[PDB]
Amino acid sequence: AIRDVMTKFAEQTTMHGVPKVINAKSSMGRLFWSLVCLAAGAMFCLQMSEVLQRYFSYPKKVTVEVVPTPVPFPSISICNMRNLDVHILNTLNRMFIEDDRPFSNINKSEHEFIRAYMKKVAKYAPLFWNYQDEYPEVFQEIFSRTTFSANIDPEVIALAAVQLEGFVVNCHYAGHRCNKTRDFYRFFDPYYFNCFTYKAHEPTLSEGIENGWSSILLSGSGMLDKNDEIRMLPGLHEWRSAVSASEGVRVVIHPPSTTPYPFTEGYDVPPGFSASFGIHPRRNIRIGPPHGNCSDKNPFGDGTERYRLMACQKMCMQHYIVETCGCADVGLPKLPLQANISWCRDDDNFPDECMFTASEECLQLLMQLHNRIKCARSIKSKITKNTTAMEACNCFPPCDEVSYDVSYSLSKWPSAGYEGDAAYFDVFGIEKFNERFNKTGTQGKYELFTKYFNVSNREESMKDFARLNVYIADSNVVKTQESEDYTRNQLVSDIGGQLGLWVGISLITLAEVLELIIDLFRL
Amino acid sequence: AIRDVMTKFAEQTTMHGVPKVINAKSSMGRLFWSLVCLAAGAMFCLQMSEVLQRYFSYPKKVTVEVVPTPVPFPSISICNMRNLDVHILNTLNRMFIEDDRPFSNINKSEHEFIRAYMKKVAKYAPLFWNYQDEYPEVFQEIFSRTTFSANIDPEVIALAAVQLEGFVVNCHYAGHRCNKTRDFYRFFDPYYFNCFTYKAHEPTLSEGIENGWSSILLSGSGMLDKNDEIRMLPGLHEWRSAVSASEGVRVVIHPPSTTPYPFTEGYDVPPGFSASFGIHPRRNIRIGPPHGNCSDKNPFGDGTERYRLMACQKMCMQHYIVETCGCADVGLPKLPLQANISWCRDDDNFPDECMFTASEECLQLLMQLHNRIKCARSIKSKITKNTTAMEACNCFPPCDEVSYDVSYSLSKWPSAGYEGDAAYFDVFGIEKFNERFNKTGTQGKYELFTKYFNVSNREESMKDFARLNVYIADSNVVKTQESEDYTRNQLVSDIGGQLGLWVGISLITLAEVLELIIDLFRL
Amino acid sequence: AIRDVMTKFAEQTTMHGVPKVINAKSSMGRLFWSLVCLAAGAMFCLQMSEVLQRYFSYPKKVTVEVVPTPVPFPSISICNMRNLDVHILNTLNRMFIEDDRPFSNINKSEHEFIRAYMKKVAKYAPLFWNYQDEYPEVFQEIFSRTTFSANIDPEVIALAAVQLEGFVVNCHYAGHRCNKTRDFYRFFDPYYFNCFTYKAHEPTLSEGIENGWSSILLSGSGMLDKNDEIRMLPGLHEWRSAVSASEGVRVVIHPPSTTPYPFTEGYDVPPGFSASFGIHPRRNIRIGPPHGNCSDKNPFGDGTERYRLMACQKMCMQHYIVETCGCADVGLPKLPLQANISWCRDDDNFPDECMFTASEECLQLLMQLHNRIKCARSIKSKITKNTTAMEACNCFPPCDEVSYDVSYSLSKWPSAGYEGDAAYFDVFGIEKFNERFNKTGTQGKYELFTKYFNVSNREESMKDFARLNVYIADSNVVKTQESEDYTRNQLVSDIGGQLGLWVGISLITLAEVLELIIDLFRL
Amino acid sequence: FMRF
Amino acid sequence: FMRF
Amino acid sequence: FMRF
Ligand SMILES: *[C@@H]1O[C@H](CO)[C@@H](O)[C@H](O)[C@H]1NC(C)=O
Ligand SMILES: *[C@@H]1O[C@H](CO)[C@@H](O)[C@H](O)[C@H]1NC(C)=O
Ligand SMILES: *[C@@H]1O[C@H](CO)[C@@H](O)[C@H](O)[C@H]1NC(C)=O
Ligand SMILES: *[C@@H]1O[C@H](CO)[C@@H](O)[C@H](O)[C@H]1NC(C)=O
Ligand SMILES: *[C@@H]1O[C@H](CO)[C@@H](O)[C@H](O)[C@H]1NC(C)=O
Ligand SMILES: *[C@@H]1O[C@H](CO)[C@@H](O)[C@H](O)[C@H]1NC(C)=O
Ligand SMILES: *[C@@H]1O[C@H](CO)[C@@H](O)[C@H](O)[C@H]1NC(C)=O
Ligand SMILES: *[C@@H]1O[C@H](CO)[C@@H](O)[C@H](O)[C@H]1NC(C)=O
Ligand SMILES: *[C@@H]1O[C@H](CO)[C@@H](O)[C@H](O)[C@H]1NC(C)=O
Ligand SMILES: *[C@@H]1O[C@H](CO)[C@@H](O)[C@H](O)[C@H]1NC(C)=O
Ligand SMILES: *[C@@H]1O[C@H](CO)[C@@H](O)[C@H](O)[C@H]1NC(C)=O
Ligand SMILES: *[C@@H]1O[C@H](CO)[C@@H](O)[C@H](O)[C@H]1NC(C)=O
Ligand SMILES: *[C@@H]1O[C@H](CO)[C@@H](O)[C@H](O)[C@H]1NC(C)=O
Ligand SMILES: *[C@@H]1O[C@H](CO)[C@@H](O)[C@H](O)[C@H]1NC(C)=O
Ligand SMILES: *[C@@H]1O[C@H](CO)[C@@H](O)[C@H](O)[C@H]1NC(C)=O
Repeated sequence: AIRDVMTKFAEQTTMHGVPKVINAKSSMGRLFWSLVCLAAGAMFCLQMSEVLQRYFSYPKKVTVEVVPTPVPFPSISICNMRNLDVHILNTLNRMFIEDDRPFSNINKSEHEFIRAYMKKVAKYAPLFWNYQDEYPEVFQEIFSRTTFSANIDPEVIALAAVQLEGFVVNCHYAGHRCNKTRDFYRFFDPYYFNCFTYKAHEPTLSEGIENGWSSILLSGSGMLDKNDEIRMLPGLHEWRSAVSASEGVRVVIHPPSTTPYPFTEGYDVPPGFSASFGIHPRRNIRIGPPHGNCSDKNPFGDGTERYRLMACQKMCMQHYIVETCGCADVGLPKLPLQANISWCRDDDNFPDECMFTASEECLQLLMQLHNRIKCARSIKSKITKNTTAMEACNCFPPCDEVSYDVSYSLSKWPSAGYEGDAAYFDVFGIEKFNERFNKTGTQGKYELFTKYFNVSNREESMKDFARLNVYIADSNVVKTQESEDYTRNQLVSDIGGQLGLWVGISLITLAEVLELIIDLFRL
Repeated sequence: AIRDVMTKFAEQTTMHGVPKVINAKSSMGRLFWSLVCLAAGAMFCLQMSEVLQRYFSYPKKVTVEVVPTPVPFPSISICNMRNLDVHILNTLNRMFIEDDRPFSNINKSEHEFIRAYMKKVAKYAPLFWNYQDEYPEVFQEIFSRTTFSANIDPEVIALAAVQLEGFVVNCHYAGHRCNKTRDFYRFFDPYYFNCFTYKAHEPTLSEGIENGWSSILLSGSGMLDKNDEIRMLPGLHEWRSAVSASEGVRVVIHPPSTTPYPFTEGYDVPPGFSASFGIHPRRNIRIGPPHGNCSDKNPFGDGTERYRLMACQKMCMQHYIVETCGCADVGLPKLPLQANISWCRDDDNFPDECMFTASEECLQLLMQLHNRIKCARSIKSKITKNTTAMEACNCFPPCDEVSYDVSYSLSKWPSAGYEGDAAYFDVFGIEKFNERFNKTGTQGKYELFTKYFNVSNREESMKDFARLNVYIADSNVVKTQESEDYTRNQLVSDIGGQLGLWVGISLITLAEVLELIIDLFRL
Repeated sequence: AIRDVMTKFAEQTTMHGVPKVINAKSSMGRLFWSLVCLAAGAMFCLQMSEVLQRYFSYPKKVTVEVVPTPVPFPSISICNMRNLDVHILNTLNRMFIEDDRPFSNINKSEHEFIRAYMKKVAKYAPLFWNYQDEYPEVFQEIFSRTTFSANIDPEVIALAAVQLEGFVVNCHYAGHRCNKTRDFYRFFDPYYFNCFTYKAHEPTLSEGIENGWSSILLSGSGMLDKNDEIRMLPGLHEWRSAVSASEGVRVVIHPPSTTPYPFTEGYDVPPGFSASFGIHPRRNIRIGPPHGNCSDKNPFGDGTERYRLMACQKMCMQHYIVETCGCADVGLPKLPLQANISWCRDDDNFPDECMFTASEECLQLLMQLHNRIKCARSIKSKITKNTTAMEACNCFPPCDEVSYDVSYSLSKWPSAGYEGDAAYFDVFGIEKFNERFNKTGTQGKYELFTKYFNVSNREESMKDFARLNVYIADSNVVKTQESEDYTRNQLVSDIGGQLGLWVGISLITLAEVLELIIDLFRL
Repeated sequence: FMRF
Repeated sequence: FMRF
Repeated sequence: FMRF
């Protein structure tokens, strides 16, 4: 009874062409209608394959809009491009002027950093005296900042690096004066020895900028000694680097609860100028593995701080440097799992005899250190261009990210004449800046500032200061949100539309053909 | 005859599962097909509810593209960061050097602004002499610019503020020289006393920048006296403010027919530098209440100028300040409906006796004024963080907005040597800048400039000038247009698609079931 | 048998309302169902017209996203804002001081550029001596840079313009030192006589910036003579221009294999400062004629370099200038098809007698040249505002474009004191910059630099240098891709959806009605 | 004493 | 007189 | 000789 169930479905079915086929009395008509039915079915299959695979492309969609939701005020990190304190630097210079032999100066100071610095430099003095004409490029690299940040305890450097009370003259946020002890957080950087992060504290002494953050910073180097001859002062310079010799402040504007990286991000402000940073907040939201790539955690990190792609990329570079050169770059984060790995610039291998002789062994050790540095730098420059290596580190963009488009601007802060007189008075008579250093531990700095910043030379002295203004220019955030382009619901709708357009079947008609198949089973 | 009409519709109906239900001879088949029919109807209802509510989300859609349509050239507002004229300032300084008592100096000048300034300052001189060591922060705030802009008639200040002919040395737009009288429009700001807006005038004397706007501005303060001691000059300084002590020009690039707000928007240019502003025009179009939020009028305004969100926000802040402190902030727009409200910095309450004595009543009035200022500033800083208050002001974004992304750049304008010699000649021999002041009303300024800008000291003098270049970098606008994401037509289409996919009904089948219902009525 | 085939289709057809119409026994029912059928057909036609025309709007769609694909590092073009070499300029100045008559100085130098320069200037000396008080604005325009670049062979100017070895002190890319001969490519600009383009060379001597491009450039003019009086030095200045008198470096960051246009694009850096350029790469993809407008070739060009809209616009301006004034502007590209056209600033018409007399004929020629320049400038300023003219040039945006959003920043490069001492040593003792000029052809420059840059005056001398840092701030490109908003597939789907929703016809039902029509034919 |  |  |  195949024919039986066949004609039954035929006469009562809701499907379109099959009926005429089943009830076609004319032979040529049966041929025509079978042809039409199968052609339509074939085209339906074509379009269904197309749409099904388009959905399987797990495509992506994006929208952009301005929204009134306010972002949290950004964290502002300020670094003085000069790493060491002015009094410390002048002390070093004057010690070397009194006696140029570092070995003799190890016991001429009670300051811990000075003793460590002289001890470290003494290991290289004979080599420098004997071979500087033959290998100047070597000694210029050995005597760089990063070497000292890699070989001296950061807790010892912090006593000689720029101090907060000697760096931030004044600070204001949201119409109130900052509490520097509670709002500024110190952190150590291999190049910018001491850096400070401002974390906003909303109002619970009313003065200052009402709609943002403003501070006056001591950033110039005018009070350093001006020698008659070029003299070598290790640990101040960084040979052949982009941020070398510069004077001013390095400013990084970044979301709160994120680690800054001043050596490869941020903005620069020269001394004597007032900088205005117009912050235009931006927010990006991203979708997960199937529809895209994003991460809410650092694959290399402990997960304590908010995720930024820079962290993953830098830790990946450190991973590859350690793998290739057998040492870690001091200018990159230390991998948490590998605290035992030595920095590439480490020099604990040097014998004590190198403080007294320029022997070949000391020279060979010097060149081996130079070669380690070369290895690390070569890998740093090469690896970013190696897409295989970078993809192996799984550094996907953050799933929820706040970005800041900053509009830069400069003006000359202390104006000539009466306006500048008022500025000078505000600093030195009301805030009484130079009396901060009237202590047992900073008497020399007090005398230096007293002689330097005196009234008669304010027009020149004041140009060592810089002012920063950071404010949110637009109250409305530019949001940019990803989304799935082709939902399961849209898939179902479009497959149904195609099904109706090509064969006329509906899901109830699907149950109908299922009934026919079950009827054939029962037969 | 319920059964009657029932079987009629059954046999002639276009709906899919209902037929088999109505003509099901087998009991188990009737059960199966009733189950299928009702299940499909239920799922159709589910998806219809989903889609209907999605449409009711009145969703939003956005597109972004570059278009060749040119925007009108922006209005450029230039403010000298120094508020008063140099000759006026030197006159004030020299009067105070000849006699430091302001009361005696009220009759020593015929200049209206000087008489008003001395009268106002005299009311505070005894208090300043007696209490400056105890309350320096008070007097530094009383003697700020905004106090004077709040207590002296702007039409009187305008005679002593920076003048157009003494500010714009040269101007060029679209290959032609500017007519300063017709193209520059003066307006008053509480901090930047005099400001000028350039409104473009297209060609109807060919020289200058062919593709933009360029001008040379006198902005430095080098010709002011340099006192041997710090002296108090009220009305010049603004204590503890972001734009204090600065030297240069404040530039605001904004759409035409809009009020600028230089104190919280714009860019800064230092003297001695040439600034290039690369304008990248942007346009945004937004949709109305149901699909979003936008306004074409200021809820607080008279509707004369084009709407900017800044205007609404600032007038809202003024509303709340007036509500809380009972006075208006001079640094914000005056609410048109409340012209009777006094500024918070008003000092007409002070008796004349305060010009002769430092009595407690004068002191208490001083502190009450200080407290008024504190109230206003506290509200300014707090209210922006209060989303309820801000939402109550109905400040929706403009429905059609032009925005300018500005690329900043600086170079040293007067080059050392022959190039700078040509620049100096262009200013002082061809344009003959210093002869503008060879008049009865400006003879002293003429002598000052003649002695200052002489040939022998051009390398130093020329650094008081600044140059601005504003040009449209990209000819094509970045448009960003909102739109409705889910139209009524798309709703109808998708509901029809679901209807066909789940039950097979078409609107003609809807008329069919309506016919069945009417048949039941007729029965 | 019309009725015959009619009722046949009626009873076996899949179309919804037509059946009830054909089998309606009741007259009022026939009326009702004919009304419904035709109403539904009419509404279907309405919506089909709407959708068909929407597709015919060939609409457009856009998407925006961040992608990990790296862009090629941009080409960096550096131009010294001073056009001629310092030694050449001092030689010119000292020759004019020894004898102010240019005619006498034609034979006082073997330098080709000097002979050509004196020959050209001699043709204007009597006119200048006799008429400068009457027509200063004329001579200031004749004696501009562009006149000399338009009348002297560029191959002769190149011998006196700034040289690469005297401009780029040091260069570093990707942790390696640049090979200046292989990486820098010289090109000539009418205003910036000599300009150099850096084309990146990836690593195959490790030092320098690891993640970008950094160089130290000599850009100041401090070593030029400082005359006691203003003296006319033609060819240095450019009267009434936006980039006049400026000192520093002009930097253009542009995609590789593209012609730069420093006179209307790029960024400026002053001497004595270190500039950081944070490059944020952007990419745009655009669709062709029907769905939009874009071009992959310059309509005016030879197709050798990559297409930028600026090239098309500038060549269009040149086309119109040539059409109107009969001459070409030297400040715009020379149309390849019109090499025979003279520059507007050409002065080969001047007789030799103008070197000896100030006759009316020479004066009339001077004014005719002035008028030619005026014509060209007027057209330049006007034509951009003429949308008809610009549209006639078919300057559509590039179909695939890379754009760079640059974040600008400045700091004071040579710091005061020990840091600056290290910088000075790096330049003058390790790189040994001033020994480059210890040659037979540059002895005078060697002596000048030796006397100027000596150790005792480094704090002042070093401020003639500038440093540039160009690095890619974001590893991920902001892509912006156009696409067709309404595909043919979407058209088919939505027409089918409407067809099912309004009349219930499917394409098999279309074959059904075709069968009915063919049946009527057979009848 | 800051005089005026 | 601006000399050269 | 660059001394220290
Ligand atoms: C604010 O500063 C004061 C003075 O140093 C200090 O006593 C107080 O604890 C600070 N407030 C904090 C840390 O919350
Ligand atoms: C996501 O990352 C994987 C590698 O982890 C890559 O193969 C894939 O193409 C990426 N997809 C998108 C949409 O970025
Ligand atoms: C890229 O990195 C992988 C893994 O470190 C290495 O095997 C490969 O040789 C590298 N290729 C280049 C060109 O550096
Ligand atoms: C510094 O402190 C001493 C007391 O140790 C005091 O006598 C002196 O006046 C202080 N300096 C100033 C400027 O007040
Ligand atoms: C003020 O300080 C400058 C150095 O900044 C110094 O040259 C000058 O002699 C000092 N004046 C007095 C009176 O101490
Ligand atoms: C242009 O300036 C001239 C000279 O001041 C003046 O006479 C003329 O009226 C101005 N043109 C205007 C205002 O349209
Ligand atoms: C529009 O503004 C109202 C308040 O006036 C708010 O409730 C609503 O969420 C806003 N909608 C959009 C889309 O911004
Ligand atoms: C916010 O503003 C409203 C109205 O001014 C007020 O009632 C409320 O207390 C404010 N809240 C805060 C935290 O300032
Ligand atoms: C200033 O004007 C007077 C006439 O009042 C004239 O004699 C003098 O020459 C003018 N100054 C200059 C520099 O021409
Ligand atoms: C030129 O002006 C300067 C001040 O800018 C002054 O010191 C100098 O004496 C003046 N020279 C002459 C000749 O007047
Ligand atoms: C690199 O520079 C050296 C020295 O000038 C030169 O010999 C070599 O050919 C250059 N390499 C090139 C041009 O590829
Ligand atoms: C494309 O350009 C033509 C002129 O060539 C213009 O008519 C048309 O409107 C343009 N279309 C788009 C989408 O830009
Ligand atoms: C625009 O350009 C066309 C062609 O050059 C010309 O016919 C027309 O007059 C111009 N119009 C204006 C206002 O310049
Ligand atoms: C310059 O070259 C000469 C040889 O022509 C040499 O004697 C002299 O030492 C060189 N200059 C320097 C600074 O070495
Ligand atoms: C150094 O050069 C400066 C000019 O830059 C000059 O004034 C000074 O006399 C020179 N010193 C020596 C010792 O040559």
